[PDB]
Amino acid sequence: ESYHKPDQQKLQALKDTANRLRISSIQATTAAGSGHPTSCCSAAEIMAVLFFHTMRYKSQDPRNPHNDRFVLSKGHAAPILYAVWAEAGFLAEAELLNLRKISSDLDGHPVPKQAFTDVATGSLGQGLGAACGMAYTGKYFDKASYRVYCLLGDGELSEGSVWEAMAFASIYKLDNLVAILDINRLGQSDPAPLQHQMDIYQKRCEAFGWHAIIVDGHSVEELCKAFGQAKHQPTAIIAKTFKGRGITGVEDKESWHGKPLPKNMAEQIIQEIYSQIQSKKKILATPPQEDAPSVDIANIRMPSLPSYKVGDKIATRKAYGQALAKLGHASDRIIALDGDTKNSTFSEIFKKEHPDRFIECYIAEQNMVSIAVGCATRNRTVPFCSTFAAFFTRAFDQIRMAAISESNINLCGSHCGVSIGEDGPSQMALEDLAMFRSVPTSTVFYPSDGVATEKAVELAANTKGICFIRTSRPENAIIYNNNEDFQVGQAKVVLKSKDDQVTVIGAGVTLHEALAAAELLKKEKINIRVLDPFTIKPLDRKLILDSARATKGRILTVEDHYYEGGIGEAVSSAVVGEPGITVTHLAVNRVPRSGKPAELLKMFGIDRDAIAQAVRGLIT
Amino acid sequence: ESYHKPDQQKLQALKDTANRLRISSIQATTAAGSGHPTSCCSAAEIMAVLFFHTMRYKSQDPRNPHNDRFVLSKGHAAPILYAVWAEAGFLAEAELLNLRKISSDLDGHPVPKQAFTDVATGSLGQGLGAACGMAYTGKYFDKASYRVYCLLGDGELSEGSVWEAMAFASIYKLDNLVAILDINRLGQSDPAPLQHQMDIYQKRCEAFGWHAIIVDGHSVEELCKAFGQAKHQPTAIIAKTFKGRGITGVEDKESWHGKPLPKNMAEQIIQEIYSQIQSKKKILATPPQEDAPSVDIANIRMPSLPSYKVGDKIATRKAYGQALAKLGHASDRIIALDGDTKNSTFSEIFKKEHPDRFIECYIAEQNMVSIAVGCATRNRTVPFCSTFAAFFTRAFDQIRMAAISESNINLCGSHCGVSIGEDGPSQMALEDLAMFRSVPTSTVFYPSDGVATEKAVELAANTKGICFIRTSRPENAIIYNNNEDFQVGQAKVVLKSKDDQVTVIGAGVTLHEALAAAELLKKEKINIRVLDPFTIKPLDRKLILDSARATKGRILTVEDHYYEGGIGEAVSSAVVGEPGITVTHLAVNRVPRSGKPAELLKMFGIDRDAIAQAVRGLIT
Ligand SMILES: Cc1ncc(Cc2c([C@H](O)CO)sc(CCOP(=O)(O)OP(=O)(O)O)c2C)c(N)n1
Ligand SMILES: Cc1ncc(Cc2c([C@H](O)CO)sc(CCOP(=O)(O)OP(=O)(O)O)c2C)c(N)n1
Ligand SMILES: [Ca+2]
Ligand SMILES: [Ca+2]
Ligand code: NA
Ligand code: NA
Repeated sequence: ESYHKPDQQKLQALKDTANRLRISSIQATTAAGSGHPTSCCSAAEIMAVLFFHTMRYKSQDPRNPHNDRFVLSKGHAAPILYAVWAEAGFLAEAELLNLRKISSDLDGHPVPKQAFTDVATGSLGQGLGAACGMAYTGKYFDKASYRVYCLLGDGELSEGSVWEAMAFASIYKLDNLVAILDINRLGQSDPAPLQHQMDIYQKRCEAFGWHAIIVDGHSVEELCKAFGQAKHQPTAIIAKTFKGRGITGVEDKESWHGKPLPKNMAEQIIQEIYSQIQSKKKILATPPQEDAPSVDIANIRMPSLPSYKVGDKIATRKAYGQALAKLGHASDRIIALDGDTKNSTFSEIFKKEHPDRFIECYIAEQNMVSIAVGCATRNRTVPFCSTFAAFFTRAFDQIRMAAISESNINLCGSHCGVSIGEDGPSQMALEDLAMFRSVPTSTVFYPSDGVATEKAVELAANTKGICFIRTSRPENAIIYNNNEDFQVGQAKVVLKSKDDQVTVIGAGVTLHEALAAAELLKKEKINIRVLDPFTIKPLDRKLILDSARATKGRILTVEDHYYEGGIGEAVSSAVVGEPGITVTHLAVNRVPRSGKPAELLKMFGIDRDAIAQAVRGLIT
Repeated sequence: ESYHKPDQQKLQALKDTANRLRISSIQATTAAGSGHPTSCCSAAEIMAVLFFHTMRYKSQDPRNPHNDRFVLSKGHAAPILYAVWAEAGFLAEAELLNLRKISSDLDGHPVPKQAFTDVATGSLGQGLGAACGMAYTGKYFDKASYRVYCLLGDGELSEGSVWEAMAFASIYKLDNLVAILDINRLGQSDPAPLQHQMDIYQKRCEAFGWHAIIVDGHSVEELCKAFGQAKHQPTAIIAKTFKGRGITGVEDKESWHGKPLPKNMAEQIIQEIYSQIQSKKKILATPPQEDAPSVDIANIRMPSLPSYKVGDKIATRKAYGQALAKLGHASDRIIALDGDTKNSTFSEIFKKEHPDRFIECYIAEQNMVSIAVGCATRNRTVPFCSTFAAFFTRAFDQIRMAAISESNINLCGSHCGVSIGEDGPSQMALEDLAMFRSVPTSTVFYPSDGVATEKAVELAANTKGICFIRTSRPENAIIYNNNEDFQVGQAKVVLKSKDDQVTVIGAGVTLHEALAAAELLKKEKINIRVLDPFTIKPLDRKLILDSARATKGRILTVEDHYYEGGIGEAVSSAVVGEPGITVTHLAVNRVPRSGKPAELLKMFGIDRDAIAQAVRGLIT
């Protein structure tokens, strides 16, 4: 469609709209007693032009799949986001004054309980990554006409994650993506490093492969024109603005970030801004081209049961790749992402079978998680991202925000624990159980064999929230029948007798070490019950306690993870106070080192001999 | 100090050295059966020229404070780092063959148990930030002549944290820092995005303010010359190389990352490389200018006791800023770092009193932690970095690697929990105790008032490892006398009696809500013991159990944190199986929302009324 070059009356209406947005931002933050009106005011023309000239969307159906997407990366400007959606007619105007109240959903930073918000923002530097996932989806998966617009602050651009997204967008030719940089010179507590050196912002964007246009960010005409031209590259509109634009005495001043105007001042300033507004008549939003395809919502099932064989040896990292590739034959919704580790995580198998649905994210875990979050918005895809579990610590804030965003993403982290051997601790995940258990919408799968891994992949695909699958490097035996039934929150007793002395809880390599310990102990006429949790979160407290009650109330938990936040603390928290129950915990007590896998399990006290000694100790 | 322009015999010796380094990297990785010889071989001329032409260091004293610093950011090239230290005469040549053995300290990636290693690397993209800390220290604190050199991979440059470091270096004019980029075209599992588009690497480095020089990375002469000119800017040596350089048939080939040569192949290739070496005579290292100052190692003590009075009200975040500024008057080694949040964390108090020792890191938490790690190397400074606790999740991998680096850094995270109120969950730390408790060298301080905060700052300054101080936004009353003695691992019973029915454990805001609950329960003739842990890690289990035994074995924990990995799980894990002890937990069960602080404590079940109700329920 052709650009509609606005006339002076449309330009004036956009100016009027921007000033209404300023007034509302001040009124709401003054009513709340907190917030960021100066951060809203530098963006007012940008917001007016995007919502009332450039973008195409259904004002009464913000989540419509055909709509252009807007991502407010500088989330603290939430009051102006609320104001535009009131201006567009979706949000009642009076509700704007209930900003930050416990009786309102117009919270401090945007959240998806708001229909007009796809991803929660408020941790700076993450919105552009989500926007890149939306734009990739639009161009390559939905193959639709919608565009994606993301507004960033200039302080925000100090976050490395933004530059990961900038590079992603140029690698993948996201010519449907626009980043608007609100270059208002000041951060929270000092000027932003580059201040108003517009040329350096242009050079950085261009060096990263973007088409970069410097504009007066308070000129509705310049904004209409810059947004009005599509490009063959991702486009950066580098807008020179002033913080607190339009607030006399505050515009371009320090010491005003996150400071509301006191009532008396707000009244004077609003009268001043209102005096500039020529008409009360509001501009109407313009709707989109309806060319986004239908998407299936049904549960996704593996095309057949697992085809392993009991006794065969396979590492759960390889079983994950096999299983993910298999699931991709069952549904076109499954997509896979990996950070230059596909040959190690075995996500390469999925890339070989379904290349159109694999996204190489390179060595940039923060962005990879944000891409996945963006791809999962509006349920357009079911993403599985993978790397070594250790490197998901690099993306903890993106995972944290993903839960705040009520996102449904799946993450598979390999190479857990000391059992990887010789690479040493930089590559060993020893805190990932602690990390993912602390994510409030998480489900944590720790499959112990190839069958359980395939079942975990299938279950995760159909489970809402942040699903984590912990895979392993050692080649352990298949212990489960292919037709064993698996469920979230259901553990398995893999070894039992009537005279069991202790219930030993292990997972991945430590389950197999526990089974080996059981054989050692049998020689000593000592039987142990062995339990595989399957999911660490939620934990099968009932089976754990029923097992303990059959083994003199004694539990021993053994894990290839640090002591804090892992399996043993999960078990202790579940059963503390239960009459006659005792818990012994074996875990890794300090930063490891290099050696062979079996050597390290011995050094760190979680191998078959350490388990057997613990058991012999306990019976006394 | 003048450049020594090498003669052809020196150049030939540098080539011979590079080829010896190649041979050793192959021998060691073939002996180990794992490792990254192709990643070593692209860097061999770079390593030869740095260690045997450019750098100034004491070969028998790698930690000497006057030495130039070298950071191997692409840590998986460890075997060539080990080779250069053998070439320099510090390491025995035979030990190189023990790479990755449990009997050796020549681990898979570099670690500070090696005298020649300052910071552990292995998680890509972090070395440059550590190097920036070293360089900032050298120019501004030590005010010494040493230079800092950091070798990066090209896939590694996809990490946003690298760009944060690049921007830091140019803001702070680190004209004593050199980044060497090993542009060998290939990542782990595919070509790096830019491959050999050298001009784009130059453009990106220049846009970020570096002097950028493109060289042939296999030309010892071009490397000598590029390293031999000092600049007024941080300098990037953009070296065009080939992965596996010198390994016939493997050079510039995919499918060889992290793959050792089989024995038969190693023997053939080593014979060919050896045929290229003209002399067995080794180059000697050259010592440095000894102008680094003496630094004092003594215990650091506050110049006076805290000057708070019982009953006064102060937020622990403000007490932190006051305490930090006070300690800075006590010791010259204290430095403060903050990520554009100084007005919120109150690190601005330190900046005002000791501006030369404050480092503004901008909105870039991952780099901030790496800067601190670098500043703490060789014990040159005692850093305290601060931001909101939620945003330390952005730096979890840097914190993880800091522990692998045996680093002594101090972290203060403010704005914990729902008690911050209206900003909402993006700003709320609810997983920070889980996170830091999983860091194996950590000490976790959770001060409940101003006095405890000042004592925590003092103790942290003198405590090794990763110290975390969790501060709070509500103003709560001072409950401790100024002369109260505090120690790591020692809790305090702040309310007790002979007829206590429950031991309630709270911290920060929830300690105060517990005291309020006790006044409430007094109406009901019900007495409760209240315990302040002070440190969450390590926990005073003795005092907690002694308390529980005086209160019918009953413990209730209440915390402004998620359930997993926090205070309640620490306590449960500590007492599980103790006869007669029960533990009940109150925490935050899901992603919160905006409201007034008191309304959120109420909504999420961790206020005085929730505590009292829980107590009543235990008594029945
Ligand atoms: C990763 C991360 N680190 C720190 C913060 C705290 C913070 C903010 C809170 O959302 C509201 O004050 S706003 C803010 C300053 C943002 O400055 P800019 O990006 O220049 O935006 P603005 O000038 O348009 O407000 C910080 C440092 C953050 N939100 N995220
Ligand atoms: C944050 C982070 N993400 C992923 C990895 C795994 C990894 C490595 C292991 O240390 C050794 O294989 S090396 C590696 C490839 C590095 O490629 P480059 O930076 O181009 O270096 P190189 O070509 O010089 O080897 C990856 C993806 C990593 N170490 N760190
Ligand atoms: Ca700004
Ligand atoms: Ca490379
Ligand atoms: Na899922
Ligand atoms: Na310390």
